[PDB]
Amino acid sequence: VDTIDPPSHAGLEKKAEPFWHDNIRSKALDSWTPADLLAAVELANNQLYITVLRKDLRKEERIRGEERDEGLIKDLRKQIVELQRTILAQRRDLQIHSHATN
Amino acid sequence: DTIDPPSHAGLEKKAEPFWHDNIRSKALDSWTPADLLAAVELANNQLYITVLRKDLRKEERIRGEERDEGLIKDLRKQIVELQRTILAQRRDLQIHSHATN
Amino acid sequence: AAVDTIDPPSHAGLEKKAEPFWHDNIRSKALDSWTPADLLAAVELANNQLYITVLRKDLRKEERIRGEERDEGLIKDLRKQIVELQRTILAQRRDLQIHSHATN
Amino acid sequence: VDTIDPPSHAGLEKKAEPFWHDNIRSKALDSWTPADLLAAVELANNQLYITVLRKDLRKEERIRGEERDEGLIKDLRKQIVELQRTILAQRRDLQIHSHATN
Amino acid sequence: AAVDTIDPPSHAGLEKKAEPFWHDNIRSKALDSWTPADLLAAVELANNQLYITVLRKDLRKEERIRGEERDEGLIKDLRKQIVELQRTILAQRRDLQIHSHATN
Amino acid sequence: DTIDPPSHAGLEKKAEPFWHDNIRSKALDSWTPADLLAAVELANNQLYITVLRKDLRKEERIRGEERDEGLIKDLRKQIVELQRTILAQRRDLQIHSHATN
Amino acid sequence: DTIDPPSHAGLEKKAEPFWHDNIRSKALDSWTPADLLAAVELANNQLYITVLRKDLRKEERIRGEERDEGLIKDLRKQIVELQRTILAQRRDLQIHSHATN
Amino acid sequence: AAVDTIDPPSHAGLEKKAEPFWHDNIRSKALDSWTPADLLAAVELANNQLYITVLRKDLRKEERIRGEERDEGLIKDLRKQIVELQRTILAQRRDLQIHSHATN
Amino acid sequence: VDTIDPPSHAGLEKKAEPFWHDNIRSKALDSWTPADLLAAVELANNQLYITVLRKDLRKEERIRGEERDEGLIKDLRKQIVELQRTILAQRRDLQIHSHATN
Repeated sequence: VDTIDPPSHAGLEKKAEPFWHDNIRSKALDSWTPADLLAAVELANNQLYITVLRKDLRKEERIRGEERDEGLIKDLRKQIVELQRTILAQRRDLQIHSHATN
Repeated sequence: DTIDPPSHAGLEKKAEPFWHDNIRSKALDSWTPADLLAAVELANNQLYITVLRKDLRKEERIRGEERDEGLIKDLRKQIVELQRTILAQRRDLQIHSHATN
Repeated sequence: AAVDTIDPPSHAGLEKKAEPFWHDNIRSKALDSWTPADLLAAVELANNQLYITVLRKDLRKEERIRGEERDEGLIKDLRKQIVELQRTILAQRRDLQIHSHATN
Repeated sequence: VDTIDPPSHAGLEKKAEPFWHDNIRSKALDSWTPADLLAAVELANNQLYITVLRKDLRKEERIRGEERDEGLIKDLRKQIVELQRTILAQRRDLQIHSHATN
Repeated sequence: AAVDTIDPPSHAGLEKKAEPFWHDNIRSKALDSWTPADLLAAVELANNQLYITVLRKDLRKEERIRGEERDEGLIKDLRKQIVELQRTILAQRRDLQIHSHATN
Repeated sequence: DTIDPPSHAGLEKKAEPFWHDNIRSKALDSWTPADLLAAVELANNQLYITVLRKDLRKEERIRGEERDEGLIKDLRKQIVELQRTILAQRRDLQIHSHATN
Repeated sequence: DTIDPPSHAGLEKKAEPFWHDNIRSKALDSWTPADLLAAVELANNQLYITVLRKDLRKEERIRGEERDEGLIKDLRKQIVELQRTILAQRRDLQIHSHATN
Repeated sequence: AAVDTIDPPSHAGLEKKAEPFWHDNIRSKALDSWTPADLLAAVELANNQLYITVLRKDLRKEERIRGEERDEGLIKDLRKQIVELQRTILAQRRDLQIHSHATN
Repeated sequence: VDTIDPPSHAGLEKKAEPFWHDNIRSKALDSWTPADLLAAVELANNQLYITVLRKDLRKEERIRGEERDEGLIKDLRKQIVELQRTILAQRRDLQIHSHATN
């Protein structure tokens, strides 16, 4: 009663569900249009994905010597920053950035 | 409660549920023919993210010599670029939240 | 022209298959607000909208190819070309005042 | 009586003339300064040139097999987009974009 | 949580050593103005602030190396990564309304 | 009805008709010495587009082994960059249409 | 008349005089804990410019075969990027001049 | 200085041939509105305006060369350097409030 | 009495001192915060450094034949432009750009 189910067609990853519900609960339930719900799937999927990439990054950072892959480490660092910046834009698009909600 | 997509614009069949969600997010009488064309591309992009994510997750499950790090990197970026484009497409159609709330 | 539209300027080279896109755009603001300059710009808008469908067909063909003949570089380039067309179209809509903010 | 001749020194291509006159007729004749007329030559030349590049592109796209030039196709696609974006800026500079005229 | 802060959302994966950064940020606007969405965003802010200190340690280690084993490329990349994190953090602060313009 | 260009700025001789067109597009008394320097570069750029287009068209007429696709690509871009610069130069001088209309 | 830096943020010891100068440039009661974290990075960057300039000047004094033009170029750019970042960091903290004057 | 201008600051290194550019710029806003900081900035503006003429001379020389000694790369680089100077000069004018919007 | 000493820790280069004092004298002495003084060191250092790089550039430009280094010439030209653009931002940050002072 205090949230909204994700649209099935949009492919919310199951592990993104706790992120999804946090975002839905950050503005009035009646202000979520069907279009907004589609966009919110991608926000939640991105927030989940940062945690996945950070795990990969930390794994690669623990490797020392010949098998260490500096290129992959560099790429993962950048991918995380790009996701973070995208998420800020996604929040603003949904009016769940702080300026709107606070 | 909705509008049929313009045939010439080539809405992908699996993009239909995305299409209808977007059409239902502003008043039916505010959809111009130009807007309907733009909305086909929005829906096609929203569908396509799901397609590229499926490809990405497949590549991520591959371990060892056949794993393709370059392809993984390229797919990650393609998804981000689609997402950013979709935000612009929503604003162009006035179905971003600032307009509809 | 039909009484609810405008013919495209011949010199601008509207593609035949772009015609249904053209008419959709023309019909999205008042007929009397289309200047001759705007009509030139609208040809390029319609041509771009058509061209996305053409590139998507090429892309889907390339995506169905598996094994040695698959061309990952071409697939990457087509994905980007479609996004660049889409973004250009948004600017072209705004330039013509047929984006939603203007019309709705 | 309803248009203006292009400045000879500016090098309007002859096939760009129908584009030129369309643009001149899109704001009041008395609002065309000599500076604007120079700028309008380049607008018209660019609008013509898109049609030229599209013809080249379509020619290259019809070629299949060993002689197909994917690099040239990619370059022409980008050149057309860059011209289109430039033309939007050129229209705004001349106040013949729709916001000004409509 | 302590009565002047908020627990981080477990699913977001706040790093243990990011906790003191987390609490500093939470305590920089009213507790009741933290939406669940904001709390997710704040995890990434805190994780980034921690990560700068980690990268700076790696950088300083590489800078102490002289001769054949010195890796100028890695040093260059780490310098840039730190600047990119710093710039991202400024955007993350503004998104949360904990930049100075909002709070002061 | 016009102003002589500052000699030190090196207005190209064939840029003169461009120069005078620009000078005549705002009040003569509003041309500061600084503006006159900037206007030399505007006129020189407007002339130079015509020069580069002549080179480009020459290269485009060449077919076969001597055709230089790289040079053609570079000239196309140089022209676009000049055009975009000219728009900025017009705005800097307040001879863009928004100012003069 | 000042505030201690948060230990977890890793203010470099030689950055301390920079830190205190920045803290003293707006009211003490307007420094939130979040601002104090951001100010550590500002001070660390201000210190680091001096470090990179020392390295740059050392490389510039080298003549002949051991001179490293690539390193010189990279250091020049790193300094400019730090400087630009610092301007953004000042604005974020409202210690740029527009805010404090 | 002549009574309608200001001497350049010696430490800033105004090029001798940049002097006529310098004086044109100084004379484009009130003498009393030139701060010492502005005078430093104006040295760089004048030096850039002079330098365009220098680069254009080099470019025209290279453009007259035909055959094996022609250096297309250098020609390309000089064209871009001139455009970058021109764009920088517009920003330098605005920074000094001697762009037309300010003065006219 | 009409200027301010630079903060020692900030590493103002000695040859940048005349630039420093010119900038300090371009707004009211009481409006220079300690933070502004740090920033002003980097402004002055950059203004000095343009003169240094121009000297290097002119030296390289006088070299003809096999020893001429076109890459270095290109890099120095760009470095000067980047410094100049940075200085404009540094002036605005300190409110000693003309819009603020005039």
